[PDB]
Amino acid sequence: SHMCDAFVGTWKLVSSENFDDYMKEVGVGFATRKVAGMAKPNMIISVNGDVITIKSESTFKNTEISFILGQEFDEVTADDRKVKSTITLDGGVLVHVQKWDGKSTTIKRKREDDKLVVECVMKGVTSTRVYERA
Ligand SMILES: Cn1c(-c2ccccc2)c([C@H]2CC[C@@H](C(=O)O)CC2)c2ccccc21
Repeated sequence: SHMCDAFVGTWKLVSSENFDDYMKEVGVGFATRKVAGMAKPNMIISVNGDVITIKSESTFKNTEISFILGQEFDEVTADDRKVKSTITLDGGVLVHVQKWDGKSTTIKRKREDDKLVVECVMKGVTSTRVYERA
């Protein structure tokens, strides 16, 4: 269906701003924050029919999620939270909401020029992570 054509590919992290503070707000502990904050992951996005797969590969952790838009799934996050996740496409932005322990955080993925921009928001704390094509 050409769903998510502009997101598909292999992307590498180039910059990460306010990410330690975002992780602190989420509740991530000191040692995980330091090591995860140092990671320079490769994000690999693929689509096969209705199923979207997002992989993240780095020295910190290798993760993989597969999902259908709008259809909740149970995720173990890279920081070891057990969350209920829903990913939707809203006006061309991939919107990932994670719910756990009466808390919520939203991770948005946007295509801007030749970049993929990731915005993570927890209450009033935002972090921006910019990816380029690998
Ligand atoms: C540890 N860590 C990572 C992370 C950090 C490094 C490697 C893997 C996961 C993320 C996300 C992963 C999705 C997205 C991204 O892929 O950049 C934005 C950050 C994240 C979000 C909340 C808390 C801790 C978190």
